[PDB]
Amino acid sequence: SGNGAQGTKFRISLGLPVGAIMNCADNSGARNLYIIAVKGSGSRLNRLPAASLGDMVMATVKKGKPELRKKVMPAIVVRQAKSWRRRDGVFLYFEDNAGVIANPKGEMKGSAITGPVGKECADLWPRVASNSGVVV
Amino acid sequence: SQSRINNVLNKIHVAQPQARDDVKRTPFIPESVKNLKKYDPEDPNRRKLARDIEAENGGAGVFNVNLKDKYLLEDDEWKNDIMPEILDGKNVYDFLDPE
Amino acid sequence: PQNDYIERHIKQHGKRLDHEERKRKREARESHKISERAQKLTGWKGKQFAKKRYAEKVSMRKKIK
Amino acid sequence: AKSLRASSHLNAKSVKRRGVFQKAVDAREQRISDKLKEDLLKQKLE
Amino acid sequence: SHRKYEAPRHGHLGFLPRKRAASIRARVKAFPKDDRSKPVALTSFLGYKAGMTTIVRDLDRPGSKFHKREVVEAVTVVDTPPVVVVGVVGYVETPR
Amino acid sequence: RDGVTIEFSTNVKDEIVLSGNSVEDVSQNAADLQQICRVRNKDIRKFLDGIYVSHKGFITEDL
Amino acid sequence: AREHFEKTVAVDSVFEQNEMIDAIAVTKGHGFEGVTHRWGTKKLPRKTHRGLRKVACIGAWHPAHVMWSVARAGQRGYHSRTSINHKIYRVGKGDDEANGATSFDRTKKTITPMGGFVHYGEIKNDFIMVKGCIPGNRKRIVTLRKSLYTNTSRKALEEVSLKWIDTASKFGKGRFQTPAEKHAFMGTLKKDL
Amino acid sequence: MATRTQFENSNEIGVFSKLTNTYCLVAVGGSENFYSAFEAELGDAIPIVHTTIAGTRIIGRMTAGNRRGLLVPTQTTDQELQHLRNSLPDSVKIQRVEERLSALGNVICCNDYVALVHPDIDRETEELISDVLGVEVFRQTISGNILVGSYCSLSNQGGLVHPQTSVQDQEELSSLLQVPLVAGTVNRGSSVVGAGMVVNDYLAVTGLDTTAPELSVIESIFRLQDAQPESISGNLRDTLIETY
Amino acid sequence: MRIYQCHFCSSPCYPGHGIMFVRNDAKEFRFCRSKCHKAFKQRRNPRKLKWTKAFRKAAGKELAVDSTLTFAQRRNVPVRYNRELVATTLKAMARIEEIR
Amino acid sequence: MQLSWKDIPTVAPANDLLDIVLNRTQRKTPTVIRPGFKITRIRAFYMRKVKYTGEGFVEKFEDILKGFPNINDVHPFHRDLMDTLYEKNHYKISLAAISRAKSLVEQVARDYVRLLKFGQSLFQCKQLKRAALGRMATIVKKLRDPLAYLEQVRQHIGRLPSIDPNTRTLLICGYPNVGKSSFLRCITKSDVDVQPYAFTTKSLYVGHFDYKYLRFQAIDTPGILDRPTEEMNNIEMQSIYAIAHLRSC
Ligand SMILES: [Mg+2]
Ligand SMILES: [Zn+2]
Repeated sequence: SGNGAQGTKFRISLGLPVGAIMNCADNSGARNLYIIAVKGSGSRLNRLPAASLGDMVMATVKKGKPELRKKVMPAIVVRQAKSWRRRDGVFLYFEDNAGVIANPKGEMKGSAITGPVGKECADLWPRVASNSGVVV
Repeated sequence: SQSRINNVLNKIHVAQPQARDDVKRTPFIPESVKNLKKYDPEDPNRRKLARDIEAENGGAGVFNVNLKDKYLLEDDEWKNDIMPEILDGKNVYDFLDPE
Repeated sequence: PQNDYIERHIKQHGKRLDHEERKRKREARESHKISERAQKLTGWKGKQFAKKRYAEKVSMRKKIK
Repeated sequence: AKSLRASSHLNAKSVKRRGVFQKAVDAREQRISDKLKEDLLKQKLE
Repeated sequence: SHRKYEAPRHGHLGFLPRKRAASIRARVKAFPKDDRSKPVALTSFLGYKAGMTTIVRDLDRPGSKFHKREVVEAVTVVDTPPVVVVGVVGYVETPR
Repeated sequence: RDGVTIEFSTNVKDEIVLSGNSVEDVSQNAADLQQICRVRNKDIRKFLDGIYVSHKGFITEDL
Repeated sequence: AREHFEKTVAVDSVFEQNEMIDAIAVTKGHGFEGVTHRWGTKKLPRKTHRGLRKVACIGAWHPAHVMWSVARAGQRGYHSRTSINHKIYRVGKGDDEANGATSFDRTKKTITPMGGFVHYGEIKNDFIMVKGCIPGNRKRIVTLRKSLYTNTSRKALEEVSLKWIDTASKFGKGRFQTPAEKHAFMGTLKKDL
Repeated sequence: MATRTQFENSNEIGVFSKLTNTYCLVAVGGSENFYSAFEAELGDAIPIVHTTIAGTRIIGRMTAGNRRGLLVPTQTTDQELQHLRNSLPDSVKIQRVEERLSALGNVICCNDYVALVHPDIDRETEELISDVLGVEVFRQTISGNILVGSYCSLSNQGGLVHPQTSVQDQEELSSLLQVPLVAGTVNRGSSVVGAGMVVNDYLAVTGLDTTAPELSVIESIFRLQDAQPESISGNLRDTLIETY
Repeated sequence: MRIYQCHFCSSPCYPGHGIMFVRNDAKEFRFCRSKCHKAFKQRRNPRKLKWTKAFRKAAGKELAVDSTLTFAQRRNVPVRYNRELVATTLKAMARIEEIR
Repeated sequence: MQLSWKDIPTVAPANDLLDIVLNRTQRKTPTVIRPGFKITRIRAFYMRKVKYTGEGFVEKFEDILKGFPNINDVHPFHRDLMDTLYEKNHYKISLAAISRAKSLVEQVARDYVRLLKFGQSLFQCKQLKRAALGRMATIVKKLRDPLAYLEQVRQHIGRLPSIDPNTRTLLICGYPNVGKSSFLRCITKSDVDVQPYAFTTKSLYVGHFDYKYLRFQAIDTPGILDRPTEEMNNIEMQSIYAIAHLRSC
């Protein structure tokens, strides 16, 4: 549950605990993202917040262009690498974790997203689908 | 300012055909669209308004739109007929073919 | 907006079709509601209520004088 | 969020029940009684 | 003190005691209200679990994100050989 | 309520005329009518919409 | 009831497709169990004295008694339970050949998984196909019951129409739905000829 | 001819629809207000088939085609393809593509006579798009925007390149597509013009948030309205110089 | 309802079973069961494994090529559904299976 | 910010403000304490109480210091308008008194948190906490008139018309009853009284209207009179400032 996402999101297995690194998936120039918080995360004692494919998350640029460093920005995950049960009835997982930084409104920053994008993320963020050159 | 015009010109400067010796590219407007009447919400005779058809069927929250019956077929009698899609494996779509 | 607009709308019809009767009934009920708050109140709120009542009484006496 | 015991949602559900929500259970009980009478006749026949 | 961190309590106090069931066959604690106008029909049916199995079916849930789309769902098959009546047990209301 | 008989006012736009032998029944009916339409989460000064009592006269009128 | 004495009652006469039904059943047993599992209590960090898989404290200095709410370790499972709101997906019959046949799959195959249900025999009679898990394991008795109220929720009111009924053996990583499909995919075996 | 419209909540009309001169498509999800919003203008004169692409609501970016045919991603289920075929007239060819770039709507954009495609697309996809649509194919990029489909709305009357395109790139795109082109924006300045609105020879749906000058520039470049055959941009020189 | 032959052993992959690795190359690697997926994770060659069906097709056994297999192609043609064509296909499938 | 600062924190009279602050301090902070409690416990209790009261007063003052327009360095048009309306000098003096009371409450809370640590008895800490609360109340007691003036200007400043001087505009002017209000009513959807009496509009009015695919905002003004630039009310001066600061015909 988060503002700027088209439609409600169905539950899927989490695989991005806060502080997890993930490779950059767009041409913004950042080399990798370091998650620090997950918008909409369920608060609970002793429970570390975690994200999933297509979720928005704040993340610092652990590596990449220096100008993007030393600041946290919202980011939408484009890959999870953890198995999740699609409603169609087949498990799948991405080769590696990935994501893209984006504005809180959800508009894409980079001109295009590199690599395959999960169907769950493209269905949730129309701008990500417009910027995604390969859906699954 | 003598500066803003250089940037606005990129939008104001409409392109030209640049013949590239032409092949015919006349617009394809169907005649049925030309014969279609304009929709008037105030008109009592206005089209059934599938939106209104959903509103009279309990609204958007309960109406069950039927993708069937709006698609063309050789005969309407089987328009509701279910497709197998499978037969002892090797789904029927792989085997379906004319002749 | 951008003006005393609410006063203009009050001048147009004014606050309700029947704003006056309910206000008069509330002003009549206040005479009993004051005693009800004086009796039914509990905790520190009753001390502040009695203090404000004594202050209003002293002010009314000074005004009459 | 509204409580499950909240009177407003319960009254709205009670108002919704009068229509198809009750007609479906009525037709279901009728079909069940018909199937039961058919099963009884199938046993009495033999 | 206040524990410094409020948390939901573990378990469910309403299911206690968590003792073993008195019998393998759980007994019904309540039955649907008797609408006498309706035709007579059994309020319950005994059965035997057999095993869960995968199932897939197109949804008809308008307004759902998955409307008009296949959705796999588990189902619990239950062997239910037909039941045969063997008697009756009446009841009468009493203050107790 | 039992006894009271609702009837829209003749030749009087946007009005309803409750009437009944007992003051209690007609009064409770008018109270429930004015209360069921109460505005919520909106300033009363701008939203004048809502049912309101207009008269409480006898059926006779003029006797 | 007097007319029905010695008469069998088929499930079709008590239930029908898309009907919701409660399914009370005893839970699977587990024996004695620690608080970490019977109640989900968090484990102690590591190698704590006097054990780690137990609540670190039972109560305060007062009252000088252990409260019933402290969730002491005890027997787990074998508890009575009353699940509700479980729609029926398919009301089969034992006389209906190819009970797993559907308008789409329409295969000539029984719903029973190849080799039989695990720790259970092959079905040979009418069977409900209620969706979702139910309390208890295989061979447990279950008492199907009405919802007790006119719910008719849109999740319940909606019609169901199965597209395919899996029958691959649960005994292992089953792939083929029927033995003939296995013999076809594998071909003739050395024992066959 | 322009008609403001909205999806569930989004100005990206192109992500949820793929308008064409002989047919149109819309996501089956949500209420009918979107499909009825398309019916209010197009009417019954052309089919408006409800459809899904692997169940996604983003089918407009997942597919591309013209009046002569249509294409769908390899991931599409056979049921959706059979529905799209039985609903559409037989004249509209359909053919599943096997190429790695499933996002055909962004990977490809086309009109009745031309079709730009992604530079990295395999030659087999180019030959298939040619054999199906009948249009000449020419891989290109919009001033470094490799996703030509999302950044360049196109129609036989004209197109709309994204605002950052260089004037030389606009002249090259006009020399290639043989159609008028103009830099601009849609959906309140959004840089993604290809996904922000659908358009055809006689209709151009767009989001409610689009600015009036943007709607005027769209109707002018597409010549969608009478007395605006793209020649009125000179009359707009005051409105355009004032807007910026 | 789109069953897939296993990427490793070519066995059918019914819905709700198996795993589907998603490589960065963006082409699915479906696996009917955990065994084939773990074998793919080890970069084992299915052709070199005796139990793989591809090894049987490469060994010159089990009629690796036959006219009956021509019907197995994953046709992209959307040719319109027809009840008579559907019945003829339902008969032809069993006939081709018996001949095969 | 600018453009109709409706986000002001709804300032309240100093009596009600001190009452709400003392109530929040009595309710949120722990209350019960006993003579037998360790002296460090009573000291930490009174310190937490004084710190809570001081932080609440500091927040109540900072919300007003931050939510107000800050007339200076906003725009010459809005600056002259607010000066003609709220007596800019008094408007600055009021917020300066607010900041002075905030700094005084801060210094008091700090000095009493420092002095409180040395208290050797529960009665001494109690008298020190009472002295801190009374100093904060006396500082609030002198703020009554400025707080009421801020509450009045907030009720007036929050209903001022939205306007961006950089945006296109067209001022209207004329003698009273000329029909300029009727001209604004006809040229745009904005409602304005058209009563015969001379000054039907005591304040500026605005009304957007589209033209040539471009937005425009007609701005009626509250009349003008032929006076020697000194015998004039704030209304006429506010009108003259609207013309002087606004270009475009
Ligand atoms: Mg006037
Ligand atoms: Zn395999």
